[PDB]
Amino acid sequence: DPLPFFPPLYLGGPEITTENCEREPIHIPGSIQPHGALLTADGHSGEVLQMSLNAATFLGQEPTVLRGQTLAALLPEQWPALQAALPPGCPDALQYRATLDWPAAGHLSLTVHRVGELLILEFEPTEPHALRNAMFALESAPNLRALAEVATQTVRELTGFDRVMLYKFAPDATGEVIAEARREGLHAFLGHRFPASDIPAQARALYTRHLLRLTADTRAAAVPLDPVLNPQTNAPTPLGGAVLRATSPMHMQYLRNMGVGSSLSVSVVVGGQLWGLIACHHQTPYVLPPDLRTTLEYLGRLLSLQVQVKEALEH
Amino acid sequence: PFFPPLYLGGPEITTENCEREPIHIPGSIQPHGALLTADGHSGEVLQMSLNAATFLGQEPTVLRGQTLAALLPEQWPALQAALPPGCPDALQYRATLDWPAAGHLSLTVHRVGELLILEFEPTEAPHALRNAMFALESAPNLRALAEVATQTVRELTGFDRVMLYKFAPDATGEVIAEARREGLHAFLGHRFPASDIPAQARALYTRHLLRLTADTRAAAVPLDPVLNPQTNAPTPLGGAVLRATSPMHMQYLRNMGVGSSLSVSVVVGGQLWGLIACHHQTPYVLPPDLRTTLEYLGRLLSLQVQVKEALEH
Ligand SMILES: *C/C=C1/C(=C/c2[nH]c(/C=C3[NH+]=C(/C=C4\NC(=O)C(C=C)=C4C)C(C)=C\3CCC(=O)O)c(CCC(=O)O)c2C)NC(=O)[C@H]1C
Ligand SMILES: *C/C=C1/C(=C/c2[nH]c(/C=C3[NH+]=C(/C=C4\NC(=O)C(C=C)=C4C)C(C)=C\3CCC(=O)O)c(CCC(=O)O)c2C)NC(=O)[C@H]1C
Repeated sequence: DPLPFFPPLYLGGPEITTENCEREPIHIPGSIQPHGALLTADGHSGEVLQMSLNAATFLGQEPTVLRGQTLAALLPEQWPALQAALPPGCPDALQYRATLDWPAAGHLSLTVHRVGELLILEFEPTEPHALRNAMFALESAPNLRALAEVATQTVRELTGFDRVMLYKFAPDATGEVIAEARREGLHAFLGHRFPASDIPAQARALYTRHLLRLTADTRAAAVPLDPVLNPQTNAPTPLGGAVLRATSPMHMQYLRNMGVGSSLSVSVVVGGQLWGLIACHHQTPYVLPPDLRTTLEYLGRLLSLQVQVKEALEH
Repeated sequence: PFFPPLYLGGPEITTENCEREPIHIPGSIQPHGALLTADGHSGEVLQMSLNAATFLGQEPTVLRGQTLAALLPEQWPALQAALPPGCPDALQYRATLDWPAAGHLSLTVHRVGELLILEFEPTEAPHALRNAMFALESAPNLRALAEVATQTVRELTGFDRVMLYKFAPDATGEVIAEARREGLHAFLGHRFPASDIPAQARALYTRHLLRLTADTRAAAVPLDPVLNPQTNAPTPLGGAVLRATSPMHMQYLRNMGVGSSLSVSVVVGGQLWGLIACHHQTPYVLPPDLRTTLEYLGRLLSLQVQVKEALEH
């Protein structure tokens, strides 16, 4: 039965069990994963409102100094570019990316998107023809099976992940591993099927709009935003568009129970519906840098197109 | 059918037989790169472009005996695996060579039956592609998508004019969006007949998705031999981007005052929906890595055109 979200934990909401699976508000956890930092800022003035508690250590500045400046002063070269790329009223799915040379922290990748009157800024550390070669190989795959196999093998070669699966949704939202590339010694999940609440309904809707999400370390504690609520609204900060957002502890426990230290996936979206997932597992924690993740994002789109094409060749 | 090519004493092309020109077998290439053909098994260099000596820095005869194994040691096994016998002519493999005579070359290979076609071009060596991809996806409708696409391509390439050209059901064309330098005519809104991109050219554009004329006044460079030794027949160059451009089509770029051109096919439901069409007033060799960006954009636009057309119908 579909039911509306519970309030999050920090607003006195209940804790999450196998009973109320589908009512965790996973998009507003009030916290992020510790391998990057996040700031929120007023979309018109550029006043800095919220920051992750670890921000001082990524950005090399005291909180009170950060919060006491506008983005115009903090990001003089990027602030006008942000404002042109992310105009008021734009969708929350639109992202702008730049690379910064920050004194204390080396090269940072900056990813920005806009939710209403809020700008959300994510900072992460950042670092030949493999993509072009893959694009052509995907297109020349003769059928859906060969496409799925080429796609899994390519992603594994690009990333070094211990396990890469193509996970397809059935009409009842059960899923099934239809191809996989895996490290020697791992057991096969190929052909296994798994029940529909394994990826509950409120996450499949979010996976149709925001096409990539990851857990870099399934044992890492989440880092709170400070303050936790958006001071504009005294309400929760929407983080469904932020790859840094903390992952639910109900999902983190499952990966732990499977022996997974790191988990990523790209959505494959066909005709406006979530067709499947390029799912990746690593047994140890593992951070895939932003520019490599971009390659996977591009492959997500290519695969969406090629899945349509291969399936049309099939009636 | 097709007329024989000129160099096999076929008729010269007119505006009376626009549909029968063998645009795929001209026997020559554009001079900003070099092409070798080679045997699929032996790696034996069978044809070369008369200009190969320039790019490769090799005494002419040296090449036309040697083997790819010898000539490209690191690459030759990769090719063997990347382009297995029986693969499609559409499948391409690329690498960057740090080659003694020329700082860096791009190498592009595909296979047509028993022949490997190798293309060499000068090359080199950020977020504009990722930023463009998200911009295309958030365009609210087909019109805005067209506008974003043309603007994005112009910004990435510096081309004097970038259009989105859309085919009607009878192959009548229509510039539905345009991004252009100040002080050019505006082709926005105009339509042009179905003969302006003939039938056999649209068929090839359905399979091989990117083509360009780098300099509309440059002479083609012959293949030597012109005929493939294997077959004593013309080498199919349809999948080569260095392939010499129809003289009928450069005469039309010249009459328009264009010195450089490039298009990307937008393919939807197995059919040619339209092209991203770029103009430059002067000669312009777009480097391979930037062309790759446009090739990606072509696929992304193909996806988004279907998405956007579905939310009208
Ligand atoms: C009572 C709640 C439950 C629950 C919560 C939950 N699950 C997800 C997301 C995922 N669950 C997946 C399950 C699988 N992992 C595998 O490896 C396989 C098969 C080989 C299956 C069936 C997967 C793949 C996901 C997607 C995440 C990813 O791939 O990286 C969420 C959403 C997480 C978020 O947005 O933060 C939630 C809340 N899962 C359950 O099984 C029940 C106990
Ligand atoms: C007697 C035949 C004619 C002919 C031949 C021809 N045309 C092409 C390909 C193209 N023709 C195009 C025509 C236009 N260029 C424009 O800028 C506009 C409108 C603003 C039109 C209508 C275009 C765009 C192409 C695509 C090629 C490209 O974009 O670079 C070919 C094939 C060339 C090849 O494969 O190398 C041929 C043989 N064109 C005519 O107009 C008639 C007279």
